[PDB]
Amino acid sequence: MQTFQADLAIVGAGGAGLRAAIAAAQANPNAKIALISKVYPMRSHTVAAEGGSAAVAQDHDSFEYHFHDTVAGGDWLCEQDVVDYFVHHCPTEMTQLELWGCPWSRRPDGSVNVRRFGGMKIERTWFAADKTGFHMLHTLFQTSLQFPQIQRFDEHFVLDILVDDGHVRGLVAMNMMEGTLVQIRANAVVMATGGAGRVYRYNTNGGIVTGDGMGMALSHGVPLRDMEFVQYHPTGLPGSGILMTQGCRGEGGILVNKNGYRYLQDYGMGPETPLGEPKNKYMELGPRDKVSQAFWHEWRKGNTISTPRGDVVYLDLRHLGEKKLHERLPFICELAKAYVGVDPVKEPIPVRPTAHYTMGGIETDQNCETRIKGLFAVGECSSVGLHGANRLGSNSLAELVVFGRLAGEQATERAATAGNGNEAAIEAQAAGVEQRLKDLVNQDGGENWAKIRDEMGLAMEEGCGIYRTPELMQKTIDKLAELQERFKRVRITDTSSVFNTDLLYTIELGHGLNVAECMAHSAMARKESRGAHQRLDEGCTERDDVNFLKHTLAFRDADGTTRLEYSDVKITTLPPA
Amino acid sequence: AEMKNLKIEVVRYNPEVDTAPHSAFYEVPYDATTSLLDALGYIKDNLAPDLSYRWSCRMAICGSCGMMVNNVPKLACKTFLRDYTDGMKVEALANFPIERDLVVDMTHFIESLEAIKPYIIGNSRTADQGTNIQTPAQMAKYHQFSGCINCGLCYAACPQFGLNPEFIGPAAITLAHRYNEDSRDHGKKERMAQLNSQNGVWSCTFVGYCSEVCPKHVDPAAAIQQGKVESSKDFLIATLKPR
Amino acid sequence: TTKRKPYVRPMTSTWWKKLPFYRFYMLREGTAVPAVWFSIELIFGLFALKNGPEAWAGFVDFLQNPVIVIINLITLAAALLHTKTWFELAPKAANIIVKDEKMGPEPIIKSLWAVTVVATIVILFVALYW
Amino acid sequence: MINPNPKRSDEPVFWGLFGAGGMWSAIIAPVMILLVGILLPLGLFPGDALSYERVLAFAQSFIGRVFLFLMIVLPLWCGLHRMHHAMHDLKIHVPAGKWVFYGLAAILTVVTLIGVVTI
Ligand SMILES: Cc1cc2nc3c(=O)[nH]c(=O)nc-3n(C[C@H](O)[C@H](O)[C@H](O)COP(=O)(O)OP(=O)(O)OC[C@H]3O[C@@H](n4cnc5c(N)ncnc54)[C@H](O)[C@@H]3O)c2cc1C
Ligand code: SF4
Ligand code: F3S
Ligand code: FES
Repeated sequence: MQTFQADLAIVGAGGAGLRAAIAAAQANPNAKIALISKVYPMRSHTVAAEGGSAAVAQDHDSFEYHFHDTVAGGDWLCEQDVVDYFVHHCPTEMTQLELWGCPWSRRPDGSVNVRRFGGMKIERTWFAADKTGFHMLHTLFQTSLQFPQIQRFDEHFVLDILVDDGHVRGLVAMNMMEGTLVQIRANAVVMATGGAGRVYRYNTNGGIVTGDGMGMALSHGVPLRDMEFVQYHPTGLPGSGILMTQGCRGEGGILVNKNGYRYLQDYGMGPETPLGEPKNKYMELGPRDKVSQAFWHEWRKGNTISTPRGDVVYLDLRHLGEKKLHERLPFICELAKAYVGVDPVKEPIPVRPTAHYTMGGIETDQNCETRIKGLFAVGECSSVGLHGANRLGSNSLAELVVFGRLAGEQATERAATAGNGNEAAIEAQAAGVEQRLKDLVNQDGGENWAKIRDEMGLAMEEGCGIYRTPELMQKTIDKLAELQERFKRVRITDTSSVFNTDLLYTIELGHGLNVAECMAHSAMARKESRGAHQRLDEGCTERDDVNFLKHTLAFRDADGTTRLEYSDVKITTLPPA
Repeated sequence: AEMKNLKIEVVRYNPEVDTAPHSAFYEVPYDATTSLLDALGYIKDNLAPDLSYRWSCRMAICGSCGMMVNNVPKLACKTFLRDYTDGMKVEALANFPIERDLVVDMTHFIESLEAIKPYIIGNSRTADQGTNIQTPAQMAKYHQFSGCINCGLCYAACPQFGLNPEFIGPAAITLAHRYNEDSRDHGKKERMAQLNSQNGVWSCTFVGYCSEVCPKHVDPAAAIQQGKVESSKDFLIATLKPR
Repeated sequence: TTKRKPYVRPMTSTWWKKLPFYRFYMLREGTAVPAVWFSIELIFGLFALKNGPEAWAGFVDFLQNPVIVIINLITLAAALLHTKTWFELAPKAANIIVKDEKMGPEPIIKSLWAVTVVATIVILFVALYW
Repeated sequence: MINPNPKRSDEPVFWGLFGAGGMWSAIIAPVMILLVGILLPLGLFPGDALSYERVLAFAQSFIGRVFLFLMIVLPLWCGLHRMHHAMHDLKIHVPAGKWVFYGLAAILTVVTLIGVVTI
């Protein structure tokens, strides 16, 4: 194994990872930052966004309002000091992104415009178009090119990290094109591997969002906090799971069942608002969870339209006019026309809820540091305590640059004052990763990894859906344990070395199984209803701040079992009520 | 019901066994919603596990999908089997070296894009002063050219690049123009060097296939022409200076 | 050592024969043949014109070959293609903004073809009516 | 790696000429080919508009001389430029191709110049 020297190494070229590389470069102009990703940085999942990034801007807005919408939206499971830091640092990072060339849409006077997302009362979401995550990822990356401190390792699959005496010392990754392993030494490692929505059969995520960094963090005792809160976005295409942006409803679109009845008024979201004026908080602009759950109820009432790709409801957008449909939203119209064969000017779009965002992630303090000294986690793959039981719309993007910058500067600090460690132990850990890989390659049994992935997606979609019951959740737990036993009988029949996607996808499946078990157990033990976690059995259909005002921590020990602990939630100025 | 089956021909290549690429034939069930990316998923799941390829976002925005469909450069996630009932041949993206199956050596693309210095240069404004002032008018000068997803279809479309591998290429040029026409940038002279090269704007003969195959409608050829204009201005100005 | 063996596909001299778009491009460049042919003829008739009515009459007899009339008809055809594709491609080198939107190419194309028709008319008028 | 300090090209010169030429032949060439290649050697013109006397009279006029020089020379630089690049497009190797095609262009430009100062 060849070895590279780096001050700090980042695992993930997403918005969090790129912003962290930039902040760490600007912090230490003499550092050698090893930025790693299994795809070229412009291929990270962040490109796929259409919503926007939250940042307080309007004069009639305040950091108190953003703080309040975040805490309340999270059902008081947010670390409130972290939320305070976040809302106080959003305008500096969105402004800084504007300075780096990000083409935020403009008011006719030259300032940056904002629109309403996540149900906030005061609009504060900056946007480029319906192409915001695209322009922000490409802006961060193209700005990252100008910093020579950032040695990139594009298309490098980070296999494991190296831990000895409670401090991180580097990581072992595979040169994907070459099929050869590489050691990277660094007294600071930042995890920015993105969420893990690919464990669901139907999701809005890219193929690379397999949550590998989370599983790597599990392998070394770090706990995964609040994994039960999987956020479903509503309106999404069937079969594919491709997002229909909330802007569709934000322009006047309606949700209808099989009877043409705007069903949302029957679930506390009434009265019905006219086709003319859409009102925030009402009808199709109501709370996200209540709209998804409303789909579940309409499915129980048999009011859903049966379709081969699955049961759906209809997003009717006809009442906008030719010019507003074809000309104003180009990417969304092209999307619908392409993937469901429907012209939004002529016909209504078939949509249904879909797995979207991973509120959970690696446990981190207020400076994005985990229980291992020198190891950091930022982005969707982390859990700084900003989202709690439910993340607010357009907040994750702002988290990427704010906490990306923070994680960069802090990682520089920790790498500066690390001291040295036992070399024989570290080389022993690297040799251990090498041997573990050899073991996975020589493993035989004849089981197909793909059917295990499919059955895992079905298990997660069934037991851990919008609504959840103890019988089906226990069923998903037992099914995940069964698939865990079947993963040891998998045989990787592709023995090639140049871009062997077989092996890599298999490893991704392993990480996915571990993380999924953490999710299902974290939910089965949380006997209450909070945010995206919604149960139906007696005694758990409401919010319990007396017994469950606490974070679910999920450990995975060496014996393959998923244990749970609970931590307390930091309150500052907004107590739960 | 019963789904129809389509015979897809894929250009495989294993650099450890094969001397030269070769076709393989796979029957794939499909409907009115089956994309080529989905088809590749099925083939690698049930027919040949050693088929490698690049992909991610599943909705044509990331840009790793690039491949050839009947000698037409397309994104595999924006190509649907319903339109190919009479034969379908999938080769790796054209005018690039084939590393494995449908994966190519994207190195030169990366190198060119880095070489045109794609970032804001010469601005001293700091975050504590607020954002720059830019009108929708000032944005429209370059907005279209920013939606480039670095997918590389245009490099498979341009024939001048297939003849000249040192051609920095349509996408790199278009990005450089995007930063030259940004009202917030003052670093045009830093990229004029690569632009005026014979490997720069002066290697395009205006074939125009790039803008045609562009899945994000960037229109890179127009950026190449405006770049020839700016390069001619630069030439004359550099001539009228004596010494 | 690397187990990579990157395969480079060759690009023949017949790359354009495949796709019709390429064929159209190569034709569009192939218009250069009859245009320079026509300028050669223009030199022919110039020096035949200054060499007296004798040489001039010999030149006009050359134009009546009639295979030369065939070639000149093809010359007019190719030159018309050249006007078409030229007016199509020329507006892309302009970055014009009309009220927050990048305009063209239809107005420019209409203007160019208008100027061309005006030219053709004025030329036939001066050349034939007087 | 790409050259960090590449050689600026002289192309902007020929691309310039090839421009103005192509524009010229775009707007003026078709009617000229109709006049000279079709209408004249077929007698399809009223009276003696295309006879030797009137033609020569137009030629020895100043405007006739200039229009003739442009009508000959501009399409020459244009088309010859296109041929130089088409050589490359066809992978036909031509020694001193630059000097060949553009040299012929300047040759016929001097020739046309000697013709428009009247022989
Ligand atoms: C359609 C859509 C729209 C959205 N819109 C919004 C919005 O408007 N506002 C908002 O706030 N949020 C939005 N989100 C959510 C939010 O943007 C995402 O959580 C965000 O993309 C998270 O990105 P990230 O920085 O965590 O890294 P990601 O973008 O998830 O990328 C993960 C990175 O980790 C790397 N990586 C992963 N595994 C490995 C490995 N094993 N080895 C090496 N590298 C690895 C990848 O290469 C990549 O660089 C949206 C999400 C979707 C799907
Ligand atoms: S412009 Fe179209 S083709 Fe050229 S790179 Fe961006 S996406 Fe690929
Ligand atoms: S097709 Fe090729 S020649 Fe230039 S205009 Fe486009 S890069
Ligand atoms: S799959 Fe990401 S762009 Fe087609």
